[PDB]
Amino acid sequence: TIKNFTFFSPNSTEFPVGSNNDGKLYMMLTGMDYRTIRRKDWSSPLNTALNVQYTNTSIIAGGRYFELLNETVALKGDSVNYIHANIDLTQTANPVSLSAETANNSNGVDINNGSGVLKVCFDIVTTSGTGVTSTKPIVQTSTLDSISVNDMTVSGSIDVPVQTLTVEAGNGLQLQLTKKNNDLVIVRFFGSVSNIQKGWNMSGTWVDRPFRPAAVQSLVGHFAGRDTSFHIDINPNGSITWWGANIDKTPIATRGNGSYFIKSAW
Amino acid sequence: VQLQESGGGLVQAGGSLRLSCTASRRTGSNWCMGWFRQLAGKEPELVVALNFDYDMTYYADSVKGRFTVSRDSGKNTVYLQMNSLKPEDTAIYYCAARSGGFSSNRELYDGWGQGTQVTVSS
Amino acid sequence: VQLQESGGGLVQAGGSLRLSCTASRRTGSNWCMGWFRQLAGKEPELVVALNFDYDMTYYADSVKGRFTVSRDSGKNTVYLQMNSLKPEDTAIYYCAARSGGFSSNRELYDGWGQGTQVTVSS
Amino acid sequence: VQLQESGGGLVQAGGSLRLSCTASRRTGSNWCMGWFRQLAGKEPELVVALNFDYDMTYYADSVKGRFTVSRDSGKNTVYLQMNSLKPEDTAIYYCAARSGGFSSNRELYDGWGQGTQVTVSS
Amino acid sequence: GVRQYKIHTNLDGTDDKVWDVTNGKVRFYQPSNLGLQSTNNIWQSNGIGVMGTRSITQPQIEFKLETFGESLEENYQLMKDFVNDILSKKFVTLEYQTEIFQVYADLALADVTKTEGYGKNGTFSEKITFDIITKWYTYENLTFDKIQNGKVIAGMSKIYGGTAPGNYKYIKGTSYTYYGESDIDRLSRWDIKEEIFSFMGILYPKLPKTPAGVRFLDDIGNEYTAIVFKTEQVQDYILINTDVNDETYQGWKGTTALNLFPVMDFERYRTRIIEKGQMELINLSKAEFKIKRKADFV
Amino acid sequence: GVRQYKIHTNLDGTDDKVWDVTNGKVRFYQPSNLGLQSTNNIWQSNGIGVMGTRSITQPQIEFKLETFGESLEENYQLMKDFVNDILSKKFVTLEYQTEIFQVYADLALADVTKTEGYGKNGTFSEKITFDIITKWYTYENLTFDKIQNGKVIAGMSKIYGGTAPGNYKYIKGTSYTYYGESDIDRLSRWDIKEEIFSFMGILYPKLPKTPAGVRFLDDIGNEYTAIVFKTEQVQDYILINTDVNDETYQGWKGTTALNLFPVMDFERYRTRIIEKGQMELINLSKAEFKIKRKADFV
Repeated sequence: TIKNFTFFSPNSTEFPVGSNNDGKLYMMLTGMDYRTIRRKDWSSPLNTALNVQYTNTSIIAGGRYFELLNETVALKGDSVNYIHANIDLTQTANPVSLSAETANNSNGVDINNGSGVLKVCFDIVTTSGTGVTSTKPIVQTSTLDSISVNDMTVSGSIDVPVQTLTVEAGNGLQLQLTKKNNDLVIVRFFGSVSNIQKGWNMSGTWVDRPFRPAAVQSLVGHFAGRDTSFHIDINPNGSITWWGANIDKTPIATRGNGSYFIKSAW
Repeated sequence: VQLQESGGGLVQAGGSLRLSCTASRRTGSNWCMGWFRQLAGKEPELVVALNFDYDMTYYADSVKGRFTVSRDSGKNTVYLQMNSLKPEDTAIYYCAARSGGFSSNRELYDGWGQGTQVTVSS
Repeated sequence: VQLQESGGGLVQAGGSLRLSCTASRRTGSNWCMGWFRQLAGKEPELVVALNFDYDMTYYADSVKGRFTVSRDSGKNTVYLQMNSLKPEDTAIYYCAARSGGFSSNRELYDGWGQGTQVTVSS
Repeated sequence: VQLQESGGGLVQAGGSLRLSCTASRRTGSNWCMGWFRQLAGKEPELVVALNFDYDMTYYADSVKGRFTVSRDSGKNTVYLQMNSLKPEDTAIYYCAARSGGFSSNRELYDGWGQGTQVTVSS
Repeated sequence: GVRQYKIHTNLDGTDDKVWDVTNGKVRFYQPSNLGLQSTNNIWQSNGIGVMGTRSITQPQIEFKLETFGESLEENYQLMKDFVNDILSKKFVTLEYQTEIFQVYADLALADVTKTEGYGKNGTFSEKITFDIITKWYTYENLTFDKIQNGKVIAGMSKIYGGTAPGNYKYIKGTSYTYYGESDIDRLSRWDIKEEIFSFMGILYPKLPKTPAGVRFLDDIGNEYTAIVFKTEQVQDYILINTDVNDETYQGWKGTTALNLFPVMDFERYRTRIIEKGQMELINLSKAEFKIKRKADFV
Repeated sequence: GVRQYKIHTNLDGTDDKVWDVTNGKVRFYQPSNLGLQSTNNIWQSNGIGVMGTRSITQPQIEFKLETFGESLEENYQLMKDFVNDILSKKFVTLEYQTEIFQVYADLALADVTKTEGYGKNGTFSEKITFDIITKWYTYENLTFDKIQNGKVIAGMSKIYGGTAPGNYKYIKGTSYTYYGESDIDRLSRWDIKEEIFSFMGILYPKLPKTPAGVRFLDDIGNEYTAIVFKTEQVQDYILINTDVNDETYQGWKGTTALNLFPVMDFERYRTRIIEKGQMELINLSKAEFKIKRKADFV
C-alpha cells in the first residue's frame, strides 16, 4: 500500500497529514535520527540559583517541533545536569516535558512508527552548590549521503578514510604507505639497502594496485647518520626503481618521508 | 608490445658491427630498452640497456668501453655500436624492453624479441 | 620503565667481564639501551648505548675497541662484553633505556637500573 | 648459518683457556669448521680448520704442535686446545664454517662468528 | 567489573530482604553450571538424523556457601537466618549482574548441608542446591493506551483540500492542526519481538455490558489466543497473571476482588505461549503490563 | 595446512553468520570423537558369527570451548553471543576442512556449560556437546537432459553400408555425420553409485496432463520408488526437496507457486532412501539436482 501526503485531496478526506507523517518528513529533510535534535535559543536562557529558564528556545526532537517559552528546569546542585526533552504521545494535552538528569539517557525511541517515550538530551548544565557554573549544548547531527557543495568552512575536523600498506620492496628496503581520502599518500622509508645499482628495479614486492600512482613518483630518502641521500621511483605499473648510487654488500639504513597524489586532474 | 630486430650477421675478430631495435609501444615510466646475450648454450644475461626517461646506460663489465648504446630521436629505437669484437662475443642477441628500470630477470621484461645471431669470425 | 641487570663482579687488569640488561617494555621509537658510569667520584657519562631501530651503536672514546654491545635478538635484552679491563674502569655501571636516541642527560632516560659494580685491581 | 661462539680470555705465557664453536646446520659436503685470526700490521690468517667428511685437519706452520682441533662426535661442535701461547698469537679468533674444504678467502665461508679475544701475558 | 550475586526474598515487594552473596557475611562461590541442555529427540536411521521436538532443560545450581562471621555466635546466626529466610518463601530470586547484564532466576532450595569442620571464628563452608523455576529473566513495564484520532475538518486540519491542486492556510488560532496520527492504534499495542516467560497486567475496561480483555496476533496478523471476560457487573480494573505458579484472573470493584476465571472465553484462550506479532486491547481504555522477559542462556 | 573448523548459522543461506572456531575469539579444541560405530547384528552360533543388517551410528561431538576476549566484558559477550547464535537456529553447520577435504555436519546443541574458573582476562574454558543430524556431507550439482539420437540415413550417417564389405563417403557438406551416440539416454539419467542424505531438484515438465517427475531403479533395473505429480496445467518447473527435516514439492507457472502435495502420487513415492542403480526422468525435458552426498567417515 502507498500512503500519500503532499498531494491534493479532492474531497478533503483522502490525504490528511498526521503529526507522525510530518515528523518523518522533517527528519528526512534535515537528516536527523532519534538520537539528536535541532535546537535554537532565540533569546538566551537565564540561570537563577539551581534553575535554568529557557526564555525562547525552539527544539525539533523526532521531527516534532515545540517551543520553550519561559520554561524553568530545576537543577541538582554540585552536579552535571543533562537536560532532556521527553516526548510521550499518549499525554495528548501535554506531549512534551523537560527533565534534568544525572546521565545522558537519550533512548532513540522511534515515536513516529512505534510506542514509547522519546528521551533526547539537548543541554549539559554544570552547577556548584549555589548555581550554574557552565552550559554546553549537545551536538546537532546531520546524517547525509552524497553532498555537492561550492565552499565549506570547518571549525573542528574532517575525518577521511585511511588505508595502510607495508611493502618489502627488496634489497632490504621497506616502505610503509599511508593513504588518506584515497588520494594523498605519505611513504615512510625503513630497513637498510644493499646489493643494488642505479636504474635497477628492486628485487622484492611491487606496490599493491590501490596505492599505485597515475604517474611516476620520485621519492627522496636519506641514509641515517650520513650526509648522503637516494631516491626511488614508484612506477604506475607498481614497480620500484632504485635511483641512489650503487650499494655494496654492507646495508645502510634508509629513512625519510615522501608524499604523492594517486589521482591527477580528472 | 611487438619488436623488430634490424641489423646483424658476419664480421672478423677485432672489427666492428651494429644492432637496431624498435618497440611498437612503451609500457610506462622508467622505460628501459636493451639486449640479452646467450653464449655457448648457457643462460641468457642482460649486457646492454638504456633508461629512456633518465638517459642513463648500463653495460656489463665484460663489454665496457667496447660497446655503445644510442637512441634515435623519439622513435623508441635503440642502436648497439659493437667495436673491437671478440670470439667470446659470438652469441644470440635478443632485444628486451620494459617499464621499471634495469633487471636480470627475463619475466620482468614486457617486450621480448626473436633474437639476431652474432658470428665473430677467426 | 623497569630494568633487570646481571653480571659484574671482580677481575684483574687486562681481563674480561660481561653485563646483561633486560627491559620490561619499549617506550617508543629510537629505542636505546645502554650503560652509564661514575668513575672516581665524578659526574656520570654515557659509556655505551645501542639504537635498536637503527642498529647503530655508540661507544665513548675511552672504551673504543675494548667494549662491545650486543642485542639478544627479538627480546629487549642488551649485553656488554668488555675486554682489556683497567683499574680506571672500576665503577658502578647503571643500565639506562629511553625513546628518542642517545643522550648525556640522565633525566631524559625512561628506564634506570639499580646498578651493577665492576671492580678491577692493578 | 649461525655460529654459537664460546670461551676465550687471557693466560700467562701460554696454556689452557676454554674454546668452543657450534654450527646450527651443515651447508653441504666437504664440511669444515675452524678459526681465523686477524693481524694488525699483517693480514687475516687461516689458523686451524677440520674437514668433518674426511677427518683431516689443517694447522698453519705458526701453531703446529701447540694448537689441537677436536670435534664433538655427535653434536657438530669444534674445540680448540691452544697451549704454549706466544705473544705473537695475540688476536681475536673468529670461528668459521663452510662446505667445499679449506680456503684462505673469508668471503667463501658460509658461517662467520662474532670472534673471541685471546690475549697472551708476558 | 567483577560479577555480583544477590538473594532476594521478594523481588519488587516492599518487604524484600537482600543478601549480598558476593560481598556480605554469607557468600556464594563456584556455581556448578549456569549452562543448559537441549534435546531434539533425534533418531538415526543409519546415520540419517530424524529430528523431533526440541526441549531445553535448565540444570540445578549448586554453590559453595561460605560464612564470614567474626565469632561462633555470629556464624551460627548467619547460617540460621540465611537458610530460614530462603525456607520462609515459596521461592527466592537470584540476581546475576555483570558489566553486560542484570538478570534474575526464581529458585527453590533443593538441599543445604550443615557440618562442623570450622575455620577461624567458626565460619561455615557448606553446599547449597537450587531447583530452577525461571532461569534468566528481566522485567519490562509497558503501558498501552487507546487513543483515538480527531476528525479531519476542512479549514482546520492539515490537508491539501478545496480547488485543485489543494491547499491549507495559516489562520491565527484556528489555522492548521494535525487531525491525528497514522496508526494512532500502535499506542494501545504490544509489538512482540522477543521470548517471554509470562506477563502480568492491569486492564481498564471501556464500555459496560461488553466483554473486555486482550488478544494476540501472529506475524501474519491472525489471532491465535486471547484472555477475554464477560462480567455481570462493571469492574474498576481486571488483574491478569499468566505465571504458571501464580496464575490470576481477578476483577476489582473498589477494594473487592472477584475470581473472573469462570467467566473467561475458554475457547479463545487457546494457549499461554506468546508468539511474535502483536497484542491488541479488547474494549479497554488502558492496560499496564509487567512482562517477564526470557533468556535461556546469558 | 592445519585443519579448520567453522560454525555456520545458515550454510548456503543469505543470512549466514560464520564463527571461525579455529582462529577466532571463540575456539573449539579436542573433538571427543569424529569416528563412528557399526553393527551388523551378528550373533554367534558356537563362535560362528551370523550376520544381519548393517547399521552406522554417529557419536555426539564434544569440544573444549575457549574464549580469547581481552577482558571480562568481552568474554561474557563472546559466550552469550556464540551460544545464543546456536540456540536461535533449528540446527547449525560445522565445516571441517583439511588439505584433502571440505565437509559439513548439521548439528544440534546437546549441552553447554557455563562456570566461573577464570584464567587471564576472565577467559572461558567450557564444554560444548552436539547431537548429529547429518554428519559429513558435500553438495554435488548434476544436470539431466533428455536428448534423442538422430536417424541412421544411408548416404549421410557414418555406417559401412551397401555392397560388401560396406562403405561410407566424404561428400562436401553432406559427407558423413554421426547418427547419434551409443546410450544417448545416459545424459538424462543419474547413475547412482553412492549414498545420499537427500536431494534438491528443479524439474522441467514437457506434456500437460500426464504425470511428471522422476523414478528410481535398483541395480536389477526395477522401479522401487518415484516422486511424480499430475497437475491440471504444465508448470514452468517444479521444485522438490527430499530432506526428511525440510521437504518441499512446489510447482511454478509464471509468478504463481502451487503446493504439489495434493497432486503427488502417494502410491509411487514408496521411499526417500535412494539405493544404487539409476534415476530416470518422467515427462521432463531437463532436471537440475543438488545432491547432499553422504560420507560416514572422513
